Amino acid sequence: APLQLGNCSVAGWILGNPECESLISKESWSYIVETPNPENGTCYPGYFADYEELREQLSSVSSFERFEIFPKESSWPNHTVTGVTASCSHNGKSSFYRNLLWLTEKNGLYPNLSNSYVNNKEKEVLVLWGVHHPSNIRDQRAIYHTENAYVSVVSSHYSRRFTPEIAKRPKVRGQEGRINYYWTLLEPGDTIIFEANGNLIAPWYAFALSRG
Amino acid sequence: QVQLQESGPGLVKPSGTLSLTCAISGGSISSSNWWTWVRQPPGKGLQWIGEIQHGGGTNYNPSLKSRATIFVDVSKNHFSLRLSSVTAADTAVYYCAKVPPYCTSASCPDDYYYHYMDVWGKGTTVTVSGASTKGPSVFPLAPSSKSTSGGTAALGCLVKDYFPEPVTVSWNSGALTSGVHTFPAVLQSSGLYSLSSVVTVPSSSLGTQTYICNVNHKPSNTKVDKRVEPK
Amino acid sequence: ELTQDPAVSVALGQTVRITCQGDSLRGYSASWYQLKPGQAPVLVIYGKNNRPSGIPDRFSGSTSGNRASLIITGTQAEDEADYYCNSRDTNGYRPVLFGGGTKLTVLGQPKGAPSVTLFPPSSEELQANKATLVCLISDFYPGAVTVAWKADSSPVKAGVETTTPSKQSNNKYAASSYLSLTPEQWKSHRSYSCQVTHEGSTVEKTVAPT
Ligand SMILES: *[C@@H]1O[C@H](CO)[C@@H](O)[C@H](O)[C@H]1NC(C)=O
Repeated sequence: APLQLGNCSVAGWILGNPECESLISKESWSYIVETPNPENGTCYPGYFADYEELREQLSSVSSFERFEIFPKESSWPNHTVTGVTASCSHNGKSSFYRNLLWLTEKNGLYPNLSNSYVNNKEKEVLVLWGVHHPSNIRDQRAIYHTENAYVSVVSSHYSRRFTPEIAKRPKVRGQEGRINYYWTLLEPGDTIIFEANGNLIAPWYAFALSRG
Repeated sequence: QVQLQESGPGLVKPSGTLSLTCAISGGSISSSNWWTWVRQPPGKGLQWIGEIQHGGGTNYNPSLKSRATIFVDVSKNHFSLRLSSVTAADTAVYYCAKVPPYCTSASCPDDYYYHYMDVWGKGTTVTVSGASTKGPSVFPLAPSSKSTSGGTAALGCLVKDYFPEPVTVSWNSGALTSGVHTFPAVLQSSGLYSLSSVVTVPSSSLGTQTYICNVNHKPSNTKVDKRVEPK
Repeated sequence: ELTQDPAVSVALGQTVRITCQGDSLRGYSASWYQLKPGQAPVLVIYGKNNRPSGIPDRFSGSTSGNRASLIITGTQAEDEADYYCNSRDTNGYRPVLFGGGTKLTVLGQPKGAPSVTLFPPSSEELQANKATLVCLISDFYPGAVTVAWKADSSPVKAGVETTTPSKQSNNKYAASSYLSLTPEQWKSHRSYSCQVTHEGSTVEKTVAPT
């Protein structure tokens, strides 16, 4: 039996686009029924890294399961986790991806953050995150205290450091900022660690699955 | 849980320089916040003075600007305001306050497009005058056998001839709060202020319970604890 | 510029709207602050009808074009205060702007006759060769009252100072009057009197140097 994604791409479904009313997922499927969409499924404009690879690796799964990798109200205590934007509306109210969190300053401060997850699900864990890019420098200072920020995601098989790019842009969906989306597969027992002093679109919910 | 506290002289000579400082607790001055000064002249509304962001520069009310300078000091974790060439028009209650960061482009979550002043200090009073400071004289307003309301009796404190404003009065070191009213001050033709503070107490307690009013005149570094006993 | 009107009345328990007009209201929208005498301003409404913690739900806010409105349903006596709209300009150096302020009065409140206590000059003040008669007026509503002093039975206007009525913590009003005398005048008369007229009727208290 297929995974019925209805009106939604796999991008918007896997990231948790608010407008995807599409049914919460099954435990397995042999293929995916989806609507390709011009604007991907990214309610906030940006670039989805390795989208083609993720699409074919999600074509057939065995033990799919969505779970809360970093609880919203405990993982980021002295950051702000309640950011919403008009470009990701839900029933006419501003919202955000249901699988990610837009971390910004709290009380004018964005302290160095660090968090780690150990894959005890006895299967591969699909972690997704984003990197945000303001359009001017003073706005990078507003929401993140730091001007030259960094994001570092490392596991035993994955390691990359991200730096924001501040540039004037055209408005896509009324927005001049950008969020680039990234993902990796965590093998059982492996640890993934997130480090940043700004611009991280932190993972909130992740997925455990078995391809095939 | 950021909290602010103004401090500075309550009296400035005409054409002198006003100098105030706002102490910050539960937060850091090295932030993206807009540390803000606001004042209220007597009988007038709120007036924006200026703002500063650490690493982001300053922004002033054009009506001032020439005489107003706002700066920070990360070491002592406070920001300050200096207003030169003061006149009677600069007499006001000055407030420090915190304005959270805001965004200028379509790159941030929605809350960074709202302006509001999140935290406020309690305000400090600055009067511009050439007259000299004067501490107050405190006299009892003792209750008498005619001055009673049955089970209730009114007693008070007369705070006389002080300058400048303000004066605050508590009773029994703050242990007595219910039924307390401190009146606004009168300005006499001598230029000196006077006010009263009254508290209603059980008249059956007049011979037993001790009653002391605590007068505070920070604009002369004076505290007076005045015992009030029956006539 | 940012304009609001300086006074508005509402009957106790009814609904009041306090509107503020200005082109800066488009953009960073409006903030509202409750200002009470001797207290720091309190932010009550900001954003799209956002309320800080500790503010009753009776408060609400909405913005039209260049008009923003603070709404108080079931207005209580505690809500009497000055209310200022506040915004940040988007053009130029983006200054912060304040409205002129609106004074909110609450009506249909219970009427109360003034409680008057007249204190003679204290023995300590007389020994300092001064003499102040202190007349404290309290617990009256509405907050309008006229004071008059008498030496014996003749009116006295020299050396009189009276404050403007001010709210107590129980939402009733209080006021004070002072008559300054020399100790020689104080003892030279048989009595002095504080006359307090409130809503047509008068309470008089009398002290005697004997
Ligand atoms: C964040 O760090 C500061 C600094 O120690 C601390 O005071 C604050 O309590 C932390 N946040 C939370 C939610 O505890």
